[PDB]
Amino acid sequence: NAMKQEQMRLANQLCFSAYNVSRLFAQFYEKKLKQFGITYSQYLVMLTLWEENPQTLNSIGRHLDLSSNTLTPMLKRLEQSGWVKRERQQLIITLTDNGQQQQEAVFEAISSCLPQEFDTTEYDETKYVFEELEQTLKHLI
Amino acid sequence: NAMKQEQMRLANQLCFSAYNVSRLFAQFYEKKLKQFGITYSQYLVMLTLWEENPQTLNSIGRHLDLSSNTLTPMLKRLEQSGWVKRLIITLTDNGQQQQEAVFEAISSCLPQEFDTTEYDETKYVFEELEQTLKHLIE
Repeated sequence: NAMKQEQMRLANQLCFSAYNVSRLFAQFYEKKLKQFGITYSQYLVMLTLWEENPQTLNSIGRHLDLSSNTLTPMLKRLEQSGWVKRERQQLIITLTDNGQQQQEAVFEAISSCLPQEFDTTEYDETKYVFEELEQTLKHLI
Repeated sequence: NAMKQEQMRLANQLCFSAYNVSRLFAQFYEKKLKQFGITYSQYLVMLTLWEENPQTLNSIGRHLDLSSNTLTPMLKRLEQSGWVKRLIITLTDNGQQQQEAVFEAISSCLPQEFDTTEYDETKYVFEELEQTLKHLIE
């Protein structure tokens, strides 16, 4: 009874906190991604591409958990800006040379705003918590 | 220089993960709540009753920050299911043991190896990261 409650109450709190953290991440990067003319969600797409290039449209959606319908207009906008290329094989998405070159400039603008104060281990703890939550959520999905 | 690069890699890892977690959580709720045919608000109704039974229509109101007006149509749903009874509101036996059904469903997003110490760890970690980001925006 009272133990069940506390559990549900906690799950509720983590769901709102996870939403909060993600929103705060979007607000923080937005201010420095403005100058490159991309939005946070497009940055995340780029981010997965610099990890693994090329990818299919479905590989990208799986990595970000986005429907094919939400990705298309973002990719079309990235192609118009010159960051990726789209080709119908199902779509394959590849990095343009320019979108590869941008990675250094973009990272530059972000890592200047980072806190001087940081440490591997506080980061590893937080990564862990997010990784354990993500892992459990997909297991049910 | 190079440690500054590490910070960027770790920061991108978190934000990428946080974005996933937040979207998967909303999918998880939308799914479990439909499992029972209840909205989030109706879920919160059940939850305030499981903590304090019975309540006045007003009481719940306070708890959800909603007028008495708003709530009346929301309990019809619970009464058609046979979870509550009607200026006073009460859990049934079906509505009482439902706590167990709902708990098993909602509980499942919680990582099974976690114990209360680690659940407190989790809350602390979230708070700290929120504060940090808030600072970085100001």
